[PDB]
Amino acid sequence: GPLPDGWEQAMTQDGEIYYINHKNKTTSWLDPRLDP
Amino acid sequence: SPPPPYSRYPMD
Repeated sequence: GPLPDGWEQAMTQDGEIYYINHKNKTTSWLDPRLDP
Repeated sequence: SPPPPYSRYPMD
């Protein structure tokens, strides 16, 4: 869905999507806003 | 797996 805008979902060729958080400088695979 | 370092994008 629409992310908090700190992180962007990029697709790695291994077949996994990862969020690069430019604000917290941290990686997390899946959409955290879909958590609720 | 732990997500790759945000420093750069994995090409694999």
